[PDB]
Amino acid sequence: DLNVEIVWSGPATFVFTRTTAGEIGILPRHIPLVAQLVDDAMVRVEREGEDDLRIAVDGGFLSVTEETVRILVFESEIDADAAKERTAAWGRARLRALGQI
Amino acid sequence: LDPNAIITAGALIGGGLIMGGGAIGAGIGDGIAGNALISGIARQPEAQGRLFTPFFITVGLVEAAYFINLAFMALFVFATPGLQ
Amino acid sequence: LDPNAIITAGALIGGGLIMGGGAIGAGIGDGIAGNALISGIARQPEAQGRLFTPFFITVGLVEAAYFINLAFMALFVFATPGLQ
Amino acid sequence: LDPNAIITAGALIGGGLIMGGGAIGAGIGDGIAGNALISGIARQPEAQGRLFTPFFITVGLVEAAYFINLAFMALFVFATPGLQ
Amino acid sequence: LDPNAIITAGALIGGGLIMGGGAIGAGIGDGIAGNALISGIARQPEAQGRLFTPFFITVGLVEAAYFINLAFMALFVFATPGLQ
Amino acid sequence: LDPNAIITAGALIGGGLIMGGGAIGAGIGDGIAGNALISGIARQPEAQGRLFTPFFITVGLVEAAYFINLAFMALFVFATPGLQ
Amino acid sequence: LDPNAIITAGALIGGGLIMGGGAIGAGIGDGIAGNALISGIARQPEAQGRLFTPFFITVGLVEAAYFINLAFMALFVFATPGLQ
Amino acid sequence: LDPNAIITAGALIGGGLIMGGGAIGAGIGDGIAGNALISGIARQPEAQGRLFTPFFITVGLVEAAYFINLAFMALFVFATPGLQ
Amino acid sequence: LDPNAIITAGALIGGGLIMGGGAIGAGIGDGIAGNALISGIARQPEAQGRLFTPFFITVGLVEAAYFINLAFMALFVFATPGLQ
Amino acid sequence: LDPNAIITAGALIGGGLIMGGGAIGAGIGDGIAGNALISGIARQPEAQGRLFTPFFITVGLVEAAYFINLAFMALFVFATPGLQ
Amino acid sequence: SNFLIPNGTFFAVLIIFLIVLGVISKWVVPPISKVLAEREAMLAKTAADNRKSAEQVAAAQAD
Amino acid sequence: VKVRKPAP
Amino acid sequence: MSIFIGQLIGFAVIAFIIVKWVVPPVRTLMRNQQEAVRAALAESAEAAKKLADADAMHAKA
Amino acid sequence: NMLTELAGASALDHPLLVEVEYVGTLYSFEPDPETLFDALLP
Amino acid sequence: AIHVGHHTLVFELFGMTFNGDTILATAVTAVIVIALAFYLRAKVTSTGVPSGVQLFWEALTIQMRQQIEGSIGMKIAPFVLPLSVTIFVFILISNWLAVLPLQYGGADGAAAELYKAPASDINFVLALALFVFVCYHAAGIWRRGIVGHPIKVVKGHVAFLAPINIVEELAKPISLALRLFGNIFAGGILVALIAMFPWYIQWFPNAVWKTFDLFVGLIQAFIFSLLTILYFSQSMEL
Repeated sequence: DLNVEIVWSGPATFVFTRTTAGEIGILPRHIPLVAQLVDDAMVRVEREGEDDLRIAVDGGFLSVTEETVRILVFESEIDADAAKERTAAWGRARLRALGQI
Repeated sequence: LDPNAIITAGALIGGGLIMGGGAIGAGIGDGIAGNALISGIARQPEAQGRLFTPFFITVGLVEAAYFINLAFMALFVFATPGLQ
Repeated sequence: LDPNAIITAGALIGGGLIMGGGAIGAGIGDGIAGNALISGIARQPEAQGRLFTPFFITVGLVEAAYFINLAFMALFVFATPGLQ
Repeated sequence: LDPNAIITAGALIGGGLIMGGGAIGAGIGDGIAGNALISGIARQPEAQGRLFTPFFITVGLVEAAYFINLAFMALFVFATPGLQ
Repeated sequence: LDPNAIITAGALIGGGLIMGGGAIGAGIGDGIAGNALISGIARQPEAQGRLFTPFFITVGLVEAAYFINLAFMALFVFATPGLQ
Repeated sequence: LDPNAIITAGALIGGGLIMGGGAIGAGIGDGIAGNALISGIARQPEAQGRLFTPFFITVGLVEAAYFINLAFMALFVFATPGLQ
Repeated sequence: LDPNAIITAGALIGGGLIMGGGAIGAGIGDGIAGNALISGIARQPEAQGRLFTPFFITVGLVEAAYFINLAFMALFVFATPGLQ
Repeated sequence: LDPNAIITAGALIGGGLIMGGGAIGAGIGDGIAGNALISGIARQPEAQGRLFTPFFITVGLVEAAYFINLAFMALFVFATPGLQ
Repeated sequence: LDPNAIITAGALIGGGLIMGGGAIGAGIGDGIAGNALISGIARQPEAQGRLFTPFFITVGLVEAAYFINLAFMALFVFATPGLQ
Repeated sequence: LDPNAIITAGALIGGGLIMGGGAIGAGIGDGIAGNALISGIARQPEAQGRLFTPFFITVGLVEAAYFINLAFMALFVFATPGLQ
Repeated sequence: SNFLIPNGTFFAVLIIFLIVLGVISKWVVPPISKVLAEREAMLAKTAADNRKSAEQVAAAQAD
Repeated sequence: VKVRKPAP
Repeated sequence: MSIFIGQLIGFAVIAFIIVKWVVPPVRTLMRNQQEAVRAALAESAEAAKKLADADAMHAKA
Repeated sequence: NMLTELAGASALDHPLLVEVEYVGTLYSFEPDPETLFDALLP
Repeated sequence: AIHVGHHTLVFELFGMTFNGDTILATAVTAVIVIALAFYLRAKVTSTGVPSGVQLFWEALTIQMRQQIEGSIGMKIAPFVLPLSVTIFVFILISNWLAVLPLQYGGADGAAAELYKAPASDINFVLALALFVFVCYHAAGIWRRGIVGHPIKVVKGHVAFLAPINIVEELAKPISLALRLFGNIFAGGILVALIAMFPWYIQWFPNAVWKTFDLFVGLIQAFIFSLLTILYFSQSMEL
């Protein structure tokens, strides 16, 4: 497992997101990395036998270290009705997080 | 010795060269274009539909040469120029 | 000597060239496409599924050349055109 | 052996080499240029309109090198130089 | 000039060409796929396992062609088409 | 056997080799340079104006190598050295 | 002309082609795999231990093909099929 | 027949091979070096002055080989070793 | 016509093919390995020493084949198999 | 027919093959190494001198093969092994 | 003789293919499309029923 | 802006 | 007949490989899909029952 | 921290940047480090 | 003795030759496909647990519908789905029926196959490829009109490359056929070549090649289906 820290924090098994270069998935021993999340980036965290956390992010920055994955920015606290330039990006972020896409 | 035999052997060798060169070119070019397409899809899932339009354009050109070669190869082995 | 012997030797050499070119093209194109696929999977493992579709679109577009060559190669060696 | 037959066989082999080389060059160069175009469109979806200009220039060179060869092959095969 | 001698010489040359092309294609394709595999394992060591799924598929599509050439080279040098 | 026939066949084969190699080099080099140009323009559109300077140099160093060979093929085919 | 002489010349040419193709494939594939390994080690000094397992596999697949060619080349030049 | 005919045909074929290899190498190497130069200038416009010195070191090497080949080809075709 | 003359011509052509393929493979593989080494040293100043470990392996694999081929070329050209 | 003529033609073809392969390898390997050098200097201007240490090594190795081929080509064309 | 030359078999094979296509068009794909559409509609109805139960269990207490 | 490199 | 015997042995090997390493995984996928659709059907039935119960409770209240 | 790592790898020519301080396995930057530095320094 | 070609059961009719072996193989494949289809028609259930045959058929339909949706709207081209699925199943069954042990010795030392994959015959591949060719060209005629369609295919995505475009349009059918042909034709030879080994050595290479040929046939059916769908999409746009 790898310690994910959204700045939520805790162990996880997989971390999916979408940077400027493209979609990236991080596993426990990924190489050190520094990337910029896309404007409407969505971060999915898969834990050992728990529901995946689908966080919406604005102006994020991913940093993978030998120990932890730190995201420098949830679907439960998002309303679809209000979710439907940067304003468009944030709306798209909520849409992606919810699952409407 | 039959002149037609020599001409036909030369035509067969030339057609083989044409088709082998076309094969190399088509295979490597298509592999390269497909590598580009696969990377683009892996990095931008929604980009797939947008990527086919340029991709196949490339393939078109890459295919053209090959089949053009094929055509000439036929002319070498089925209607051999200079054959008596 | 026998015209058919010369023609058959030429046909064998031409078919060898055809198959050599086809093998080079197929091997290198398949390697490049597999490189794209493997890099895409390593970058983001869960994309594997959606990558297998374009990959086989690439592989086919490559393999065609090779196998097309193969067909013609058979035509060279098994039913030699212009074999007196 | 009729000298014309030897000259024609040599011309056919030479033209086959010409077209094989042209096919290899055209296929691989077009594949590489198309890889560049596809990657650019993948990273910059709005860049398509501006990319087609340089891309074709590349093709305009590659294809040229191919078609020039296609011309000379014809000269080799249809009007064979030195054909006594 | 026993015709079978010319047939066998041409068949040996064709088989040599077939193996040359097959070896080039197999070696380069395997090297490229291995480059992708090594880069992926370096980037994501924990994805190693599943990364073998595409790699072998690529190695399946490359080596196959090689051995296919093998099957056709043996033919050329053991059951020569058109042999007299 | 007319010596001029053998010499002309050899000259045609040599010229075919010359132009095949020239076409391979020109096509692949132009493709690679165009790939660099296309990627550079895609990354930053404003770079276009300044990018055509090195590009034309690269193509200049590629096409030249082609055209020289082309000229030499003429020597081989039209005024064959040592034609006897 | 001794049939064995022509057959042996063809066998030597075929074995030369076999080694040429094997050499090209082995050298280029090993170079590419080593490029991947060197890049991986440069990025991670401690990844070396885990990077030899895939690298060797790649070197296992490439070299094997080359060595297979070697065997057949011996067969071509030491127990020539079709010799008499 | 005249031995000079066979020797001259062989020399022409060898010179054609030399030019084919030289052109392939020169074109592809110049393309690769120019790709590096174009990418470097695109990323760092100010680097245009600094990048030329390595580039000319690369091209200078590449062209060297090509021109050396040319010299030897001039030896093969105009003053054929072993001519008689 | 002396049979040994034909056998020696075939052996010379085969050895030339052996050395040409070996040279292509060695040159391109060393170029690729050196590209990796130069990039790695550029990215990390202190990495130089350690990087020479995998590098020497890659070159060791690339040169081995080459030199092995060289050996066999000698066998072709100095102790010709099947030569009477 | 003079056997020395056949041997000389074979030696000329073999030497042409050797030089063609050597030139291809040298050109492409030097291009790749120079691409690495130019890229490294573009990223790290401070490394303008450092990178020349590995670079030469790489070039050395590449050039080595080339010149070795050249040497053997001389032995092929000037002191042909097998004249009789 | 050449195996690459077409034959009358080209017609015969075509005919067979055609009838197979007909079957697949008239007894495979329409039923399968209907089944898939019904399954998707059932999933949508399940979601709607869950939401309606959730809102009724609240409204009843409210009213 | 801290930089973890020696001064030039 | 000899080549027939060899080919039959080869086919036996093929069938052994298929049953050993191909049948189990595909059977597992078939079971997974069957159980997923069965669970969907059960979910729909229990959701209909839940809506009926909610309607009954609302009418009572 | 991330800014320090990007500054080390990236050329120090950002207009906003021009202060700078110097003190005595690498980090991979998914795009070029220059773009990340430009987008992060603000 | 390898006996390339040499179709058996050949018969004449209406002044045309017919390769009886390929007709029989195609008929067997069609019978298998129709039997599967009818076995489905008697087991389709939208309310119960689907049978394995229903799972297979619906997996094929879902994959092909997904491909169409990605390329061109289903409402735009509903007819493409049945064509793609039938092509896929036909080619897959034809290729996979060769795994069965129908190869024997013809008493001359040359192997003879009781069942040979029909795609190893130029007529079969030509039939499929030309039918698909006419189908998507007629679909393009309907979509863009009788006059517009040829104009658009000649112009292509970029008008000034009209010559190449023409070649491309001729390359689509041929590449569709020959590719498949080769893929199967190669097998039809390799097994025959493997027949020259003694049984105690023949068993192993034959097993390896047939196991790989299973994947080859699956991949070839998949590629043919996707390429047909994509050509339909290219021919039906704007």
